Amino acid sequence: GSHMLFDFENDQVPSNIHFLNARASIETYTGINGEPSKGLKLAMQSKQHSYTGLAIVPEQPWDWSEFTSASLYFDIVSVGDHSTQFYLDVTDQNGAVFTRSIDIPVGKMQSYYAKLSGHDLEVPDSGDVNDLNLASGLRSNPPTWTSDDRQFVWMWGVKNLDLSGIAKISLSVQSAMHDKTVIIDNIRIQPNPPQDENFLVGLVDEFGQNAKVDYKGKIHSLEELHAARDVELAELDGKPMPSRSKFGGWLAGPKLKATGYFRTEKINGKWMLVDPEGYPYFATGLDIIRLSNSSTMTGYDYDQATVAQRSADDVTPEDSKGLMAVSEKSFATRHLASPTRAAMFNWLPDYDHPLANHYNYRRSAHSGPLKRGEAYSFYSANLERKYGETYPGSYLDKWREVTVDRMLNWGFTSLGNWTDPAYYDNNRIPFFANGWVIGDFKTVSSGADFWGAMPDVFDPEFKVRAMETARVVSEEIKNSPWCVGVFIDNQKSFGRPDSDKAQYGIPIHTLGRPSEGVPTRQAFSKLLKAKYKTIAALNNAWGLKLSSWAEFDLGVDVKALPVTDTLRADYSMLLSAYADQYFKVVHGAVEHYMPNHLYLGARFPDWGMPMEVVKAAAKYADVVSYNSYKEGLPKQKWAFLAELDKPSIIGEFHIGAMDHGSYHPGLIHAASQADRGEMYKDYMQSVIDNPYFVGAHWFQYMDSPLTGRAYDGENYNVGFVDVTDTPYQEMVDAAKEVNAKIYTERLGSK
Ligand SMILES: OC[C@H]1O[C@@H](O)[C@H](O)[C@@H](O[C@@H]2O[C@H]3CO[C@@H]([C@@H]2O)[C@@H]3O[C@@H]2O[C@H](CO)[C@H](O)[C@H](O[C@@H]3O[C@H]4CO[C@@H]([C@@H]3O)[C@@H]4O)[C@H]2O)[C@H]1O
Ligand SMILES: [Ca+2]
Ligand SMILES: [Ca+2]
Repeated sequence: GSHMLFDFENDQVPSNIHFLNARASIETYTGINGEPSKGLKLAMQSKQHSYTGLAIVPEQPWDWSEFTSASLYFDIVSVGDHSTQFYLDVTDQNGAVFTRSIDIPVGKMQSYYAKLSGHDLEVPDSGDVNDLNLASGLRSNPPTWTSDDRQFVWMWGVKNLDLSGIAKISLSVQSAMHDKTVIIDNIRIQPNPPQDENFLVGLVDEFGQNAKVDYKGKIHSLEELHAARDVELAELDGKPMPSRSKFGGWLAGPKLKATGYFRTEKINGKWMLVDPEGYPYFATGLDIIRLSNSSTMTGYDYDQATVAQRSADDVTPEDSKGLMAVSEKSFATRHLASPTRAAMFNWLPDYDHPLANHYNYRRSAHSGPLKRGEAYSFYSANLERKYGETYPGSYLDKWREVTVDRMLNWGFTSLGNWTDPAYYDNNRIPFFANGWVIGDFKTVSSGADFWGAMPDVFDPEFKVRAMETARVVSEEIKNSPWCVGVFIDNQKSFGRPDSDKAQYGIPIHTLGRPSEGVPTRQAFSKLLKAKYKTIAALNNAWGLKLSSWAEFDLGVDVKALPVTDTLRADYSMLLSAYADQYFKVVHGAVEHYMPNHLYLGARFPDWGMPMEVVKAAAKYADVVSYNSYKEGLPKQKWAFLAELDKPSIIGEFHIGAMDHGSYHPGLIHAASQADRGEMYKDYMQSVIDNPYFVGAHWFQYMDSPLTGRAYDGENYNVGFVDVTDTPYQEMVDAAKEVNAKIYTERLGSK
């Protein structure tokens, strides 16, 4: 309990705690130890405001440099009907920040801690700036000691702050659908207990489950797995919810023009899809209906001469490739690259074991302790355990059939993004198709290109690649009426919302480059010459003194120029031209090979939707797609949709919990499985209420691997099914409740 910062026992709201869209007071409540105590009650006006919370800002930064192995603790409980996800941001005197987050249930108050130093922060990650994981290759670790306190979950930022000056501690609730209220008490620093040197050892049992924790629903033997199977199989009969048309549209509603394909139409002031037969349609369903992302790095590697190399022409990025069948020749050369990874697994099969076919090999990774290596899919292994093999790979066919039966039973109207192409002829439930434009075209920088530099969309090779991407999608979907539409790409790093530098990173970086060999720079220069005509008019506009356009075309540093209204207008126009060109080229390619199908945009995240780029999508995309990892769609955040007046779709959302073995709930956190389901209905209700949305897909079908998906270490409870391929009943029930009213509520009387 070493160092108490705030116990509120002096009955005052400290004046160095600042509050935003929240009321604070001191109240008596029953604390952890059973005794009455003074605590801070914080009532956030989070239904009305998309940012609320407190910020502790001491007059001088705290000097905690003596605490070389210590954590910051809070006692927290939610009050009322709703759990609370708090974002903890701690900022030091050099501006460096980390973010952690956790759910705060209603009910019994607990202690929560955020490491400041020591243990699994000591060697924090791989040293790569884009690696958000801990050194283990997990996005957030199990705790480094045993206790009743709850560890705030790692999200992103700097692992090792300058403890000689901590400048701000922030707790916030963001984009909520409801007012949230908490009591906070006993804000303190405690030295860390000794590190448990086994904390990363023996994490995973043979089913891929958390080995050390026995939770409700955990599988303890093959027989229990088969029992869960048989119970589910007896209930799945292939029957869609009542009053669905053939393509999952609404039978009981207006019947509109039938074109033979999914299309868009505004119905009584609300955007809808319309299915090939003319019935109103609203898209619900799950992303990642595939096994590509279900494998986890085992810590072994192969002799490179034994591994097939990637073709330069492949349209599929490594993260979305099928699980790679590992040969005997490769497996013979198996050696240990990460002792830390390898010691995580209580069981991996020998080359000759019947489950050894669920090995995978990844030739790259976005982040983690390994750049490449062997991986294993426990989920895939469990499909073999559940369904057996009556000819090679038969459990996969059975998986796909059970998957479509599930979606129909659960009331979903579609298979979501990243559905394996083997579902494309299921001819029982519609699906969404996808492609990625990748290749060797030139690139530009935005300043935040965490997944690779942005495409130079004016390079003719970009268009050659987009056409190849669309050709392959068209080949896959076979012009099917079951295909709702095509997503291309995902969350491209167009710009970030922080600042002018962040928003206009593409214009700014690009203007800095010479025109020669840079097609986007050439297009920007061409646009500025058309607007201004003369170098003197440009000089006047930007406050510069270039001698000529030729000097301008050697590259101009605009980083230190203050952003006048004139300068912002040129940056805005440049970003618009760039986004217009991206969308023109992708739209054109999709239209060329798939003239009948909806083009669904590029899936803008919350952090990557500058208005220039949205307006460009709205011009070319039939439906504008957004990813939104929030508790819902707040009113003010989405009010801009009315001006665009385009049908829109949520590509991705989720809510996770940690009561089913996971070390990380995911991006948005619930107090339990039940609370996950409640939060799902809250999110979906906001989608259903918004007249611009024609659907929302949940990311993803299955939990990520406990020890992290191979690509980048995400280890989240974000599935409708767990690693044993067993449904979370609470999500199933929430989905049924939601899917039963999508049509009646949206289209009905009020
Ligand atoms: O430090 C960067 C961070 O900045 C913070 O401000 C952001 O809020 C963080 O946002 C996140 O950015 C990424 C990673 O998590 C999601 C969150 O918005 C964004 O990604 C998508 O969401 C899920 C999360 O479970 C996956 O990461 C998903 O990744 C895809 O999965 C499959 C299909 O396509 C690829 C792709 O990686 C893979 O094969 C993302 O769509 C953060 O930006
Ligand atoms: Ca107290
Ligand atoms: Ca993966």
